[PDB]
Amino acid sequence: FPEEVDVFTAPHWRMKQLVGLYCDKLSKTNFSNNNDFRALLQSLYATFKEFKMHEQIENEYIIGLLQQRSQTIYNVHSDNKLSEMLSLFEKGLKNVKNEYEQLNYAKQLKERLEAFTRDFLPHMKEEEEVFQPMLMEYFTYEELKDIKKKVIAQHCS
Ligand SMILES: [Fe+3]
Ligand SMILES: [Fe+3]
Repeated sequence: FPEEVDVFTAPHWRMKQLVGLYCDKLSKTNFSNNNDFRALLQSLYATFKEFKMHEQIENEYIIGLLQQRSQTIYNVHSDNKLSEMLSLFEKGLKNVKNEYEQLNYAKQLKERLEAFTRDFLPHMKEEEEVFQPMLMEYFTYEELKDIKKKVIAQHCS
């Protein structure tokens, strides 16, 4: 699809970049070290807040408009359980007070992150492969242009 009407690719390039960055940070992190431990969680909190902002932009600028056009039932824009990821990081930041707890938390963190990435990648792909075509259907080219302009502006603060 022409870039000027593609509402998912550019934002997703950033989202995928972020995924790579936290996977690298995660694998390099020494969960036995308190400072290393809190820095990763801080980074993760920021990263997933950006994810949360990304999903919100889509809900407010794309999904809502699209749904008020067709009304003829769903795909829904899935949650990805971002609030639950953010809640996890918070517990690690407020509740973990020693190395035993850091290492027990780590196993759960890795589990949950892997599962998240496992839900996030198909999620983005579905937007690109299913929602985008739908947009071309229910909106004119210029209407879609206008939507993308707002979407990209929101991602560029
Ligand atoms: Fe999304
Ligand atoms: Fe997306």
